[PDB]
Amino acid sequence: SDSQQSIKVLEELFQKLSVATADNRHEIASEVASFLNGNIIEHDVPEHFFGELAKGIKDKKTAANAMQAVAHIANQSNLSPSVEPYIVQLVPAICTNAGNKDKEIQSVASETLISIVNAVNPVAIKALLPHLTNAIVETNKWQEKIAILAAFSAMVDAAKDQVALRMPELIPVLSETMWDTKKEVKAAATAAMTKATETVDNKDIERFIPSLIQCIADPTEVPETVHLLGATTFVAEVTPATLSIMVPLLSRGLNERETGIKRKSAVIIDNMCKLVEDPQVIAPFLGKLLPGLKSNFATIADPEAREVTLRALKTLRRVGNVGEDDAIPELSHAGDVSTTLQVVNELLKDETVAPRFKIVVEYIAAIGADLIDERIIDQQAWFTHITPYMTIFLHEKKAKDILDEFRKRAVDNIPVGPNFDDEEDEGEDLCNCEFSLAYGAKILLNKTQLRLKRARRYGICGPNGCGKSTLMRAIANGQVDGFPTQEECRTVYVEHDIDGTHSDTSVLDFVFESGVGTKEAIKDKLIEFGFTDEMIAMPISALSGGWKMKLALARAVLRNADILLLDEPTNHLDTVNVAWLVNYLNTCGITSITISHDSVFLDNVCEYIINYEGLKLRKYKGNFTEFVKKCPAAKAYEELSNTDLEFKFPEPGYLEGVKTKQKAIVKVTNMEFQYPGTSKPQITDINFQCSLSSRIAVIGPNGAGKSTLINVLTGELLPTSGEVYTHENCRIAYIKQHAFAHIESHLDKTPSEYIQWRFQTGEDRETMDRANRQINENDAEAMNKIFKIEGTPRRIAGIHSRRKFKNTYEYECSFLLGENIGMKSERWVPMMSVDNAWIPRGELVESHSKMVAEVDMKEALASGQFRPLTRKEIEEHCSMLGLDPEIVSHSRIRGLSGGQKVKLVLAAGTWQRPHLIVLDEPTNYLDRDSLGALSKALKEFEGGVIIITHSAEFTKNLTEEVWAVKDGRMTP
Amino acid sequence: HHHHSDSQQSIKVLEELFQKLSVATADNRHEIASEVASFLNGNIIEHDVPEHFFGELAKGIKDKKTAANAMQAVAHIANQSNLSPSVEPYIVQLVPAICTNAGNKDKEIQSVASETLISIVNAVNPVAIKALLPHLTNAIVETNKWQEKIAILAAFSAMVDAAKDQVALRMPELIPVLSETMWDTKKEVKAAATAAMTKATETVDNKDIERFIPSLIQCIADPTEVPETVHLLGATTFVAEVTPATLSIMVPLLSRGLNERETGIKRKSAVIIDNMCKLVEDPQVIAPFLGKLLPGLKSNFATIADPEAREVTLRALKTLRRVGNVGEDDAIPELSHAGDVSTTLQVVNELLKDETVAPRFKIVVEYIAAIGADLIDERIIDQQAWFTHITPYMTIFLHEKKAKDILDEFRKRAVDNIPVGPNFDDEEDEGEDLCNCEFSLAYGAKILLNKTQLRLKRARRYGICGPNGCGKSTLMRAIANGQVDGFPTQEECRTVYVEHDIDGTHSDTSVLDFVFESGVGTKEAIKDKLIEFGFTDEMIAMPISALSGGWKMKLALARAVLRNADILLLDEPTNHLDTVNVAWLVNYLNTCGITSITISHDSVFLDNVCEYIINYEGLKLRKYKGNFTEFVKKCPAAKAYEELSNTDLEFKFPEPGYLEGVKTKQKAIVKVTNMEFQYPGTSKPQITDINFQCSLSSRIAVIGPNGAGKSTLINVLTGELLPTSGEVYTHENCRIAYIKQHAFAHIESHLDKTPSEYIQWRFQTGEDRETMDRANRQINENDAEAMNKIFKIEGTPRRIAGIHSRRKFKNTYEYECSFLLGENIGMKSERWVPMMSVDNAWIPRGELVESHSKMVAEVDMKEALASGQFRPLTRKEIEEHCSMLGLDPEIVSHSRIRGLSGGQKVKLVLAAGTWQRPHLIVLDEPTNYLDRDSLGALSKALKEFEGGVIIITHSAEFTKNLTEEVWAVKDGRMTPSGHN
Ligand SMILES: Nc1ncnc2c1ncn2[C@@H]1O[C@H](COP(=O)(O)OP(=O)(O)O)[C@@H](O)[C@H]1O
Ligand SMILES: Nc1ncnc2c1ncn2[C@@H]1O[C@H](COP(=O)(O)OP(=O)(O)O)[C@@H](O)[C@H]1O
Repeated sequence: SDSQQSIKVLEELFQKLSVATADNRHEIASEVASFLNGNIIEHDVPEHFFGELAKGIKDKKTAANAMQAVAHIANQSNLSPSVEPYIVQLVPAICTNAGNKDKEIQSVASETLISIVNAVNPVAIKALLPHLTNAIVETNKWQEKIAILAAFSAMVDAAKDQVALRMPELIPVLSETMWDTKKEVKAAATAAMTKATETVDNKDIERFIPSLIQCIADPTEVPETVHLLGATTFVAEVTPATLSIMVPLLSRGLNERETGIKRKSAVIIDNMCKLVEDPQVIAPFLGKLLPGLKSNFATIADPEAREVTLRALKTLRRVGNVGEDDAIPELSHAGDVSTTLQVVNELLKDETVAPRFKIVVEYIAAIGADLIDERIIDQQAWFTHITPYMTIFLHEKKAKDILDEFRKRAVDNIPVGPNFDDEEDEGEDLCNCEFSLAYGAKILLNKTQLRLKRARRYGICGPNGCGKSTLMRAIANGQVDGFPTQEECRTVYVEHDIDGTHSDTSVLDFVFESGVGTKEAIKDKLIEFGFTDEMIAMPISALSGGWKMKLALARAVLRNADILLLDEPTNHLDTVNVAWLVNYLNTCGITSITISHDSVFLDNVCEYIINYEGLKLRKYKGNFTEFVKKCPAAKAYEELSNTDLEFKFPEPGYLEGVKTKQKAIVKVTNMEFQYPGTSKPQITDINFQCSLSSRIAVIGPNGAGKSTLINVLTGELLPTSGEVYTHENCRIAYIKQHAFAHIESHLDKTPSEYIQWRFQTGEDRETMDRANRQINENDAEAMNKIFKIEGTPRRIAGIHSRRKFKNTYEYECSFLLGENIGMKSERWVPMMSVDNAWIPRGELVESHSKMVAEVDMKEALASGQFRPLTRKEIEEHCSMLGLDPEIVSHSRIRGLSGGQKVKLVLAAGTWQRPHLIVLDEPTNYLDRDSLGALSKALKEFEGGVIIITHSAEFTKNLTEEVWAVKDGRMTP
Repeated sequence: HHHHSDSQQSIKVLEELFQKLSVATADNRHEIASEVASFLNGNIIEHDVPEHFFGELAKGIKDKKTAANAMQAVAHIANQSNLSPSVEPYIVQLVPAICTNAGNKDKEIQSVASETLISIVNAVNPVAIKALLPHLTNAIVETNKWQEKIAILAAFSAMVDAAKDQVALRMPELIPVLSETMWDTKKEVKAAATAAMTKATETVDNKDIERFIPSLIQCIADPTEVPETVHLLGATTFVAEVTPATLSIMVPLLSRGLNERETGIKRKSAVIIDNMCKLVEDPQVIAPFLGKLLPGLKSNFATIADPEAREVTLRALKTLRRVGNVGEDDAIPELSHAGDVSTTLQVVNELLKDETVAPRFKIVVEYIAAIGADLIDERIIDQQAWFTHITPYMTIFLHEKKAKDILDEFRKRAVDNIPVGPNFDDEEDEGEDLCNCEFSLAYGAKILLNKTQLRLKRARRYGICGPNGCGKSTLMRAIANGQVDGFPTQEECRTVYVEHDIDGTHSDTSVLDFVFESGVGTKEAIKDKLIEFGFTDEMIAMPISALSGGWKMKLALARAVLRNADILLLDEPTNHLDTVNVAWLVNYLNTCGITSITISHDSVFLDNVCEYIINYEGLKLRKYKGNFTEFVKKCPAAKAYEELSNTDLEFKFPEPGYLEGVKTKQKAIVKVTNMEFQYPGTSKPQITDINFQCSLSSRIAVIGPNGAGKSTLINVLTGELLPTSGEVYTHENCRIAYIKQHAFAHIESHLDKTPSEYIQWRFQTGEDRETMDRANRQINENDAEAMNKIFKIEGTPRRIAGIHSRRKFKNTYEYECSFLLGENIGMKSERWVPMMSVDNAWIPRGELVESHSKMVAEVDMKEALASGQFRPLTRKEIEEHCSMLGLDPEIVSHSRIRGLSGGQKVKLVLAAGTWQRPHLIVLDEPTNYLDRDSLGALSKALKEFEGGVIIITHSAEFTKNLTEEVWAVKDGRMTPSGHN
C-alpha cells in the first residue's frame, strides 16, 4: 500500500520529467533519483516506470530527459542495488544515443555512460563490459566509439582489479580501434589504451609501456622495441594483463624477418613465461607463440638461435602444461558467466521467478562469476555482494540459504593448480633433500623434498602445531636426511645458542669465547654493526632486545654463516629495530629462513614460502601475501593477517549541555516532505526525538513514506516544512551496504588510505550529498554556474562560513554580479559584503565542492570537532573495530576477508565518533556471524541507535522504540 | 718550458701504438684499441696534448681502409669510467667525422660508427653537453643518409640516460629536431625518431601528463588529431611545476589548438594554457614560448563571438602576461644570455687575454666555455663545483695556480650574469588569507626586516629560512605576540607558539588539571580530546612532570586544538625527539588541517612538512613555492646555510678493515719485485726493474712531471695493467681505493638519487664500478650473444658454462671456469657440449668482464661473503659511514643529491670510494680539482688515516708534512727514496 504509493509517485515524477526542459531537467532528474534509490518497493520493481524510461530513451523528443534522469539515478554514492540491474540493461540503448546526429542527445549519452560506469558495483563488471565491447565493435558511428572508449577509461579507475582480469579481452578491442580510419577515433583509442595499461601494475616492464603502445600503432617499431626489451629481467608474477601487452609484440617478433630478432623474441618469451605460475593464465596466449616457435626451431641455421627457441618452446609447453601433439589444455570455465548462471538457474528451479526479475538473475550470475576470477570465496563476501540483489524477488532466509549453496558450488569449480617446479629456479642449491621427519615417534613430514637456493629468503608456514620449529631445529642440527654438513653449509640458529657465560662477562669476551676469531676481528665487526666502544666493553646482561639481535647477527657474519634461521625474530623488538632487521635481511646477501606470526614482517622479507600441507612441504614463489592467493587454507592459520574477532564502536564525541543520555540532541516537530510535482506529501505531521540513549527501530514494509522518512533523517532530503532542532556538533553515521560492496574499487590501498580517501574533503563522501551527482571534479568551467539571487545573475566569488539549516548546512557566499550578459563587454564584477547570501549545501557541492570542503574544514576546527587523519589515530580507531595496527598501515585491502572488510567499512563509517548510528537494513547483506558481532556492539554503543529493518528477530533485545509510517504519517 | 723526458717518451709510445693500430685487423682490433685507450687516458703528458696522435686518428677515421680500426680506438678511449679530461675535448672534436661514417655504404664502418657515438655519449662529463649536442643536431639535420639519422637518434636516446638533468634543460631545442625527423620519408627513420621522442619525454619530471604522452607524440606525427587530443587533455589537473621539458612537449600542441577552426577547440586550448602556465615560476622558462601563444590568444579574443570562449581566452592571456613578466606593448622580457656558450666564452677569452693560448688548445677553451654555460643553467654556483668540473681542462695548457685564479674569476663573472628573478606569487594558490602585512621589524633598535611583506594562507604550511642570526626566532616571537604591523588580533587569528607557553604549574599537577587550568573547556571535554589524541587514562591522571619529550610535544599540540588555533608556530621542534616521534609530528602537521610555520635546521623535516619557504634575503622576506629541496633550486645560495664555521668542512676516512697476521703498520701488505711492463708493439718497456712495498703506514708521494713511466707505474699499482714480468705479493683481503677526479664530475648524472642510492649504485655488483676494470669497455649490459664469446683453451674452442671460484693473480684476479666444448663448429650439427670439472681452467678477470660480468660479480660476491669482508648496503651502515665523512644521516637517506653543494658532493664521492674500508688510498692529483677549503680538510683526513696513503701529485706544498716516502720515475726506472 505505502509501496503501491511509490508506484504512483514515480508516475507523477516521470510525467513531469518527460515534459522537462533543459532548464528544469536537472531539478526533476534529481527528484526521481533521490526517490527511486530509497527503500520504496517491497520485494518488487517499479516495472512500468523502467518501461517508460526505456521507451523515452529511444525517442528524440525525450532522449535527453530520460538519460539525464539515469545519470542522476546512477550517481557515485547512492545507486540502489534494487535499481542497478535495470540501469545497466539500458546501456545498449544509451550507446546508440551516443552516436545520434543531434548534439544534445549525443552529449548527454556520453555523459550518462561515464556516470553508469562509476556507479555500478565494480564486481558486476561482467554484466556491463560486454555491452560496451559489443557496441563499439558493431557501430559505424565514430562519435559512439569515442564515447565508449571514454567509458572504458573511466572503468579503469572505477574497477582497476576487475578490469585487470579483463585485459586479455579488452586489449585486442582497443588495438583494433587504434586502427580506425577516423583520426579522432585513433586519437581516442590511443588514449584509452594508455589508460588501460595502468592495470598492468608490473614494475619490470612499466617503463616500456609507452614503447609497446607505439608498436601496436606501428609494427615497424617492433624490431626496435624487441631490441629495446631484451634486458628486462623479470621478477614479479606474469599476470593476464602482462601477457595481453607483451605477447602481441613478441608474436610479431617471432614472425619477423631478421634472425637476430627471432632469437631475441624467444629470449624474452623464455625469460618471461617461466614466471608463469598458472597454466590457465598462459593458455589463451599459447596459440600466438607456439606456431612462431615451431616454425623457427626448424628454419634457422645458427645453433644459438635454435637452442634459445627450443628453450622457449620447452618452457611454453611446461608452463602451459600443454599435452601431447601440442594441444592446449581445456580452459576452466569456473569464472564464466554462462557457468555461474547455470548454477543459479538450477538452484532457482523450484522458485517461480517472474519475467521482470530475469535481468536480476543475470546480474547475480555476473557478480558470482567475477568473485570467482578474483578468487573471493568466503561466505561474508558473497552475502555482501549478491544477497541485496536476491531480496528483490526472494525472501531473505530463502535468498541466504540459496546464496550459500550457490557459492559452495561455484567455488568447487575452481581448478586445482599444480605445484612449484624444483628443477628450474636460479642457482647452486645450498641443499636438495628427499626426506621424512619424526619427532618422538610422531611423523611431521613423510617422503617430502626440501631444496634451498643460495642468497634466497624463505618463510615457513603451517597450521599451529604442525612442526615448524622442529623442522628448523632439525635443519639447525643437521637431522634432515641429505642436508650438507656444517663445514659445507654453515647454519646459525639466531638467538637460540646456549652457553655458560657469566652475566658479568663483557660483550667482547662473550663473542670471543665462541672461538670465532681474535678480539681485534671481533671489535672490527661489532663496530661496523653499530656498536660503540662503551657497549663492546659492557656486560652482556645490559644489552637490550634490539642489541642482542644485532649482536647475534654480527656473530653470524663472524661464523661465516650460509643460512640464518630465525624463529619469531620480531618478538620484544620495537618498530625501528624491526625495520632495521628487515633492511639487514634483504641486504646481507645470505639465505635466511623465518618463522613468524607477523605477516607484515614475512611480506617484507620472504621471497618464497615453504608451507606444511599434510605431511608434505610445498613451495610457493612470493611473500606471505602472494602465498595466500595460491593457497586459501592459509587464511585459517595463526598469522597476523588471519586474526579476526568482535568489535566495539567508539564513544561518541563530547557534547556540551548534554548531562543525561535521555536529553534530546535531535528533535523534529510538525515535519513534512513533499516532492515538487507530487499530488500530496510523502510524509507529514512528523514528530520525533533522538538521544544518546535512543534505541529506535524503523519497521514496516518498504514504501513512499518510510523511505522518505529515512531520507529526511539522514540528511539527504530537506524538509518542505516543519522545525528541526539539532544540538550543535551532532553527528550521524549512516551505514548502508553501498560502502561494503564498493570498497572493492579500493583493493589497492591500505585500510588507512581508504579511510583517508573517504574523508578527503572532511565529510564522509559515501553518505554526504547522496542527493547530488558528485561526479563533478574536472569541472573548471562548471564553476561558472550561475546562481539566481534577488532576481540577479551571479557566480560564486567565495564561501566564507557555515551554519545549520534544519537537517543540513547553509553557506555564506560572496558573489560576482553579471553585467552586459551576452555582449562583447560582458563582465562579472565582484559584489560587496552586503550582498552575501546563505546558500544550501545541495546547491553548491556539484559546482563548488572544493570551496565547500575548505569551509567545512574551518568550521570543524573552530568547533574543536575535527579529528586528524594521522596513521596513529586511524590505527587506534581501527583497533576498536578489531583490526590490527600493522595490517591497517601496511597491508592492502586486497588481502582482507569479507568479514575484515566489514570491520574496515564499519570503522570508516564511525570514524568521526557519531552520536547516532543509523543502520540501513543490516541483515540484508550480513551473515549470522557478522550479525552477531554487530548486535553486541550495538547493545554496548554509548550513543543513539536507529536500525531500519524487516527482521523482528534482529530488533528484539536491541531496540525499544518503534517508528512506523501509515498513510504518510507516524507516531513514536 | 723545460723539456720533459718521460713526457716526450709518451709521444713516442703513442706513435708506436698508432702504427700497430692502423695495421690491425678485425681479429686483433680490440686488443690494441684497448692498449691505446689505457695509455692515452693516463697522466702521460706534461701540460700539453698528443697533437700529432689526434691528427692521425682523425685522418684515419676519414679513410676507408682505417676507419674501423681508428673508430674502435676512439670507442675504447671513451669508456664509461676512464675518459681523461686531458683527452675528452679532442675526442668530442672527432664526433662530426664519426657521424659521417655512420652513413657509410660499408656495413662494417657504418656499424662501428654507430657504436662509437653511443660510447662517446656515455663517456663525456654530462655537464659538457653543450659541446656535444650541437654536433649531433647539426649532423642529423643536414645529412641525407637514413642510417646516419638512426645512429644519431640512438645517441640522443643514450644521452637522456647519461645526462638526464642536462638534457631536460635542452628539451626546447631537442624536441623540435626530433619532431622534424619524425616527418622523414623513410619509414625506419620515423619509427626511430618516434622512439627517441618517447625516450626524451622521460625528462618530464612528474606524472601530470603521463597518460597522454603517447597521444601527444602521435599528435606530432599526425596534427589532424590535434582537435581530439585537445579534448583529451582538457581533463588535466596540472600540479607539478611547469619546466622547459613540459613546455617543449605541450606548447606545440596548444599553439595549433589556438589556430584551429572550431571555437570549442580555441576555448579548450585557452583553458589548458591557463591551468598549465600559472604553474610557471620563472618567466625565463616560458619566455621562449610566449611568441607561440600570445598572438593566437589575441587573435582569438578579437575573432570569437561567444562570451565564454572570450573570457577563457582573456583569462589565459592575463596569466601568460603575469607569469611571463611581459612588458609594455606585450614585449617579451629580455632573454638573459647568462647560460649561452657565447657568453661564457667571451668571459674566459677576456680573462685569458694576457695568456698566449696556442691553436691546439682552442678546442679546450671552447670546452671549458660549454661546461661553464651548463653550470649556470643548472644554477651550480659554488667555488668547489667549478673547480671539480673546469680546472682539470685548464691545466692542459696552464699551471694550476694561474688556472685556479682565473677559474675563480670566471665563475664570479659568469654567475653575476644570472638574472634577478621576480618574487613568487601566492594569490592563485589554494587558501583564504589569514593575514597580509606590509611591515618592518626591529629588535633592540637592530633592523631585522625593512619594509617587506608577509602573506599567510589558511591551512597552508610554511617554513622560515635564512642565514644564522638573521632573526627567524624573533619574527616568530613577533607573530605570536602580534607585533608584526597589521597582523590579526588573537580573536581573529589564534596563534599558538608550541611549547613556549609560560605558566606557574606545580610539578605535582596532573596532565588533566594542567590543561584545565588554561581555561579551555570543561574537564569532560578535555578528556575527550586527549583520549582521541592518544593519551591513556593513566597519563591523563599522572603528574605532568612524568611525560617524556614525545608526550609533551603531543600534549602541546592537543592544547592547541582545544584553543582552536588558526596558526601553529614551531621552533626547532625535532630537538629531543627520536625518529618515531619526529615521524609522528610530520604526519600530524600534514593532516591537522591548520596553518603552521616552522623553523628547523633539519631540511629533511622541512621537506616533509612545508609547502612554502619564506626566506630572509638581506632585510626582506621572499616567498618560494615548494618545500626546502624545491626552494634550493630557485635559491642556490641556500646550500651554504650550515657553513659559517670551518669545522663543518672536516671529515674522516674509515678505519681499514681487519687483516690477520698484520701486527704493525710497517708490515708490508703489498710487495712488488723486479716488476716490468711493456705494451705489445712498443720498442721497449715503459717501466722496468720496479721494487716497492706498501703498509698501513705508507705515506708516499709519486712525484714528477707526467710521462710514460710514471703513468704506467700508477696503472700497475692500481690494478689496471697486468705486469709483463716480475712478482707481486698482496696480503689476503687487501683493498685499495683509487680516488680519481672522474667520479667527482660524473656524479652530476645521478642528481636524482639520494646519497644512499648513489653508493648502492656504485657497488651494485659488490665492487666499485667507477674504478674496477678501467682497461675494459664493460658497457656490455645488453650482452646476450656476446656471452657466446668463444674462448680458445688448450687449442680448443669453448664457451663458458659457469664461473666457480676466484684466486689472486699478480695485481688482479683469476676465475675458475667450467666449459661447453664446441663440436662441428660451422656445420649443421654444431653443438656445445658441457665438459667435466677436470677441464676447468683459470682465466684472468680482464678477459671475462666484457662478456661475463654478471657471472664474475656473483663469484666476487661469494668470496666477499666467505672471506667475511662483505659490507651490506643497509641504510644504517651507509648513514654511519657517510656521517664520518661529514654528511648528515637524514640527508643521506632522504635528500636528493641535486640539493647538495659542490663541497658536499666531494664528501659524498669520497664516502663512496672508501665504502669498503680500504687499507690503502691512492689519490690521483687531488690538487687538480679541489679548492683550498677541500684540500685543507682532505689533508687533515689523510694525516689521521689509519691506513696507507699514496699521493700522485705535482704539489710539494700539499705533501709537506703529509708524505715522507718518494717515488720518482726516471728513464723507466724507480727506486723509492726518503723515509718512513
Ligand atoms: N525491493 C527490494 N529489493 C531488495 N531488497 C528488498 C526489497 N524489498 C525488501 N527487501 C529486503 O527484504 C529483506 C527482508 O526479507 P524477508 O524478511 O525474508 O521478507 P519480509 O520482510 O516480507 O518478511 C530486508 O532486508 C529488505 O532489505
Ligand atoms: N697534460 C695535462 N692535462 C691536464 N692536466 C695536466 C696535464 N699536465 C699536468 N696537468 C696538471 O697540472 C696541475 C698543476 O701543475 P703545476 O704544479 O702548475 O705544474 P708543475 O706540476 O709542472 O710544477 C697538476 O694537478 C696536473 O695534474
